[PDB]
Amino acid sequence: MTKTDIATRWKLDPIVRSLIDTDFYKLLMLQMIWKLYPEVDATFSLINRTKTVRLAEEIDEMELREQLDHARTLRLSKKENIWLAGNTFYGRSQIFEPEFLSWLSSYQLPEYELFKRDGQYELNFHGRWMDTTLWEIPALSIINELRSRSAMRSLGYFTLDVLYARAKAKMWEKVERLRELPGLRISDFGTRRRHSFLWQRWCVEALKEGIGPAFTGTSNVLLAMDSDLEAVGTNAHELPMVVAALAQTNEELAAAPYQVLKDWNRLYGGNLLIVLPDAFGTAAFLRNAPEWVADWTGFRPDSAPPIEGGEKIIEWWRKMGRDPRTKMLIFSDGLDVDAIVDTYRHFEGRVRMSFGWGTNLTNDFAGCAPLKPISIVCKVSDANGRPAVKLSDNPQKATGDPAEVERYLKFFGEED
Amino acid sequence: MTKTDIATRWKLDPIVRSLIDTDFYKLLMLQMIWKLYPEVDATFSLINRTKTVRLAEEIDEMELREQLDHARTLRLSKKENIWLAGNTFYGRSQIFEPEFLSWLSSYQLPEYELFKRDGQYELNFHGRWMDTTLWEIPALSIINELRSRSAMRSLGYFTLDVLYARAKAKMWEKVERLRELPGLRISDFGTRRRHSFLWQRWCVEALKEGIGPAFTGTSNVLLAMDSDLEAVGTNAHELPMVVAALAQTNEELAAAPYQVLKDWNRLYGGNLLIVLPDAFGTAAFLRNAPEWVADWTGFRPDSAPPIEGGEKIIEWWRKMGRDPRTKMLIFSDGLDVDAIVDTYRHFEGRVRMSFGWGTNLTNDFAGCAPLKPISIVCKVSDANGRPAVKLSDNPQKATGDPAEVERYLKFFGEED
Repeated sequence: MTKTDIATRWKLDPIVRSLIDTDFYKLLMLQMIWKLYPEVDATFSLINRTKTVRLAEEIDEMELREQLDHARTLRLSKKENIWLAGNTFYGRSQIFEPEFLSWLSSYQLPEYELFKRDGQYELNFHGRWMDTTLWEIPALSIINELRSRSAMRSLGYFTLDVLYARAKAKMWEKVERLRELPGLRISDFGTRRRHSFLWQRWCVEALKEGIGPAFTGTSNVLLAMDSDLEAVGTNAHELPMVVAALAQTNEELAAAPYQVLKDWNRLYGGNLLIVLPDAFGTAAFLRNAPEWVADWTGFRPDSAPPIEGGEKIIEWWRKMGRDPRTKMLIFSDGLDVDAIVDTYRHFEGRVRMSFGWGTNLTNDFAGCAPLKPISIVCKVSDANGRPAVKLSDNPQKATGDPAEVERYLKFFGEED
Repeated sequence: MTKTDIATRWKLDPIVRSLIDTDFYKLLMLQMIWKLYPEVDATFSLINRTKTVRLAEEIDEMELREQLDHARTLRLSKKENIWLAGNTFYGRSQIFEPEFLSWLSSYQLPEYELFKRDGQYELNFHGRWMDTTLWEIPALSIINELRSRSAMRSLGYFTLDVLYARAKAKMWEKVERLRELPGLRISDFGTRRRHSFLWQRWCVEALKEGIGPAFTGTSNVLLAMDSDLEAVGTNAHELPMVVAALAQTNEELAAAPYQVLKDWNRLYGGNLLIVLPDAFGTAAFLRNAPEWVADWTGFRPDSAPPIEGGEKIIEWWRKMGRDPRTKMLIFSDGLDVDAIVDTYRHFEGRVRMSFGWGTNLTNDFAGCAPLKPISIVCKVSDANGRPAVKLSDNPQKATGDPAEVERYLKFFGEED
């Protein structure tokens, strides 16, 4: 299957298939930005947190230009356009305005800034927030599949067969474990760090085939269209990070975590009403949350330990008089299977749960060779020329301009 | 590589792809039926209008029943549903109401009656008009492709490879001839009599590459959807054949040929206003026919020769003072390249032309081998009770009860 293709790879072998070969959350955010913040500028920057061991030494610069440049030639196909307008997404129709789809029909990834620096690549995307946000996933994809490709370059047909066979076996074992929890609800979130498109596709097919109803879909829009699965995702920290950087006063900065919910609710409802509160600390978030936040459908404890984070949300729901059995907790992050089973077994019957399976699903070839990790990202660095920042539930793991981080930390505070 | 496919083809190898692997006009008609004649019953009968050549000796009955059975297993796919709702057809958006599509989303082919006799197969589909109409095409494609597989079951890799190779060269040489008339407009219309699904797909691709802009589309909606081509088609004889057999008053009958136009024009308009006169003889149709028939976009002479039938309909507009240069004639009655070329040069610049290329396009292997084609149909037999009849524009090729055939003949008359 896939082991045969790698070997068979003459022309360019494009990593990014189409403009919708990205995560669903990116499309919902894009429409919100297009509608409510079309004048805002936002820079996105690629960052290799694993300074150890270069990257400009594993990926030919020109191969990089080739893939990135190809991605810039992509356009919404006729069928993709029709599918976005007529398909049902979170049980709702027309979440995508015809006007917005029209704008998207002519959109194309914009210019980028690339340069080598200490065996590392500096990749930045400048311009209107609505023109740069879609660059994030594609860029990480191109880099990831290029590292994997380049690695397996030497490998011979036979070696590849053993490599992929052992990875399928490693993947399927995890399925047999999850298969033991029928009430489990899990979806795919591995586009961003996939070992490659084809492999992600195989993984997604193995999930639906192996746990049936327990598998609620994939966040990869192209794959959801191609195999008739539900597209999954709501929003990311990008939202709060930017609206917070747009704030000029204390009143505005304090309001920004809640202002994003208002903007989000102007376009979406129902099951899309999921709160992501850890950007500037969940404790600070819940303590200053307007009561109406308690009526949203669920929460996403993203940066804290699953159990501790979940219980914090539940305690708040009790405080507000809401029944947590009616609410949902969406765990995503990089949880491995053990985290998923222990988390599930712990909260079962007390609240609704949903799990996101990312890196650990779409990129676990660890001992499958007869190979490196790489903590790579492409977050928002600034908005309208001011530093975008993220002080998660673990302040020490903050993101962005150190001085700004300090300002936010001092402003929002941090749990003991 | 249709050859490699044939030899390498254990379980059932289904011929009918999906519910939309049919002619577009069938879906337009079906809707009209679903909205104007939902209670009327109509039977369809497969008839091999060829004494010589016994299909029972070529096609295995059990195989046939398998193909037929699998077909009624098919349902609209999630994507076909969305595509039919959001794609733009003859210039209009959502030509298919949500009500109708919700119905078709549940539809499945009814039961059939297969009887063996005198070396031939008898196939009848009973039920409501709207429940049998879709059997026509699928049935024809099943028999015809079974004929082909049956005739190639004893070939063998190389023998098959030469056969197709020469079939392709044959096709392409025809393409070469047609690209000489950059002004011709030709569309694919060979679904019911295609040598096979893959072959048709190849012929449409070659036609698209060869004459470029001269190629206007395909009547096969599945192909239209897969290749982003325009779906082509209007209405067929089964409309006036049923509104006739349903008539009772000697007056009601004489108003049958025009009642259909009144109905069709109530759901459709624009370029879909193509008159299909030969039903009970063009001349008769024209002698009467309300003034407004002359406001339609064009005619489709189906039973008379191209030139003869064309002038006949043009000399009508003339007297009706309507300018023929703004109208259209559509010649889709199984013509060959010469017929297309000869007919084109004859009417050039005098009127708008459109050619429907069927059998000769998708089933021409004449001398490509390193079985003899037959004339089979599956028209309307009866409606609610009364027998259905087709007094075409050539009494020697009528259809239905020979008795009722003479009544209609006597009621409408005859030209030559």
